[PDB]
Amino acid sequence: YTMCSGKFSIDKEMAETQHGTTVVKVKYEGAGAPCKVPIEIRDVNKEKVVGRIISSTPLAENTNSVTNIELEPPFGDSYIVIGVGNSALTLHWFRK
Amino acid sequence: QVQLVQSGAEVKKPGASVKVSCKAGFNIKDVYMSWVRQAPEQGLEWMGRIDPENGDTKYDPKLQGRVTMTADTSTNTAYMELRSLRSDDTAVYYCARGWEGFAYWGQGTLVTVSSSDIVMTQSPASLAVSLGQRATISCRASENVDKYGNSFMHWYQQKPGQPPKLLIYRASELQWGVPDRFSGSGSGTDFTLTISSLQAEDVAVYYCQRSNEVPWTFGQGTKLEIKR
Repeated sequence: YTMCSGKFSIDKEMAETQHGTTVVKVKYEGAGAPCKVPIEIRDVNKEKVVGRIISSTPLAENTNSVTNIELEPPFGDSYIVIGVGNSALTLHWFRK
Repeated sequence: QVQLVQSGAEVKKPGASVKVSCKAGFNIKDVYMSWVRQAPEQGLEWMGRIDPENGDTKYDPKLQGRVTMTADTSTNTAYMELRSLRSDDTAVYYCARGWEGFAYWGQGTLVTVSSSDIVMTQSPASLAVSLGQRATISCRASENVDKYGNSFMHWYQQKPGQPPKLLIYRASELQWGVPDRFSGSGSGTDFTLTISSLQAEDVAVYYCQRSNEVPWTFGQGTKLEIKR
């Protein structure tokens, strides 16, 4: 498969799974499915790529289905970025 | 291609209860299923939303106690039960899906009965502009509508006897297929929808909507018309 070109959207309020992880449920809005979801976590400084993405190689099968992505965010403020470019969705998350 | 099919239009006596079904072509477990009512010639009123994964139901305070929203994740069907019906409740009952705007809607079910709190302010109530000319509709929320660093403000178009159409979501993001001439700006509390060049297709009612925290209140609507 290949990286996904288009935009994404969040389908549900992010939930804490409390094995230490957080799940993000996202929908693919552009074209080129199936494809890989371009996702990365960012620091409080909003530039360096910290943390880790649990779900091994998340896949957007189609434009209707929701991709479930588990991840390990650092305590406090973190920025989750889904997709590429300026229509990259950016989620300011806070871990307690 | 449409993913929501609703039950047939029911006629009920005052004081009765009604149950509307909504069958989805996708897995409702990973989704926010909402119900929206629309009285004849009045605006859109959000009723509530269910998370079918955990059955979590949040309702609108207007209807609180009268509505019961359920979901069967096995049959990917969502339900809505409304009790102690008044002639008042005669409306079209829409079944919808999504968080950053309701991208997916049902055909509607006409129910005919016969024998934190936020204020969303849409301006104007109606307006006429000439073809090809620029048109602007505004929405002002009483509180903040940001969440996760994004403004959860959406815009809908609704032509008569038709379900609404999500146009703009996440304040500025344009839904797939929507013409270039449509645009959304704004932040914090003031947002605006703008049609750079008015086309005859655009004559419709427009609704703005918040979705960051419940209720997912709609604006009162803006009837857009042609001059001359």
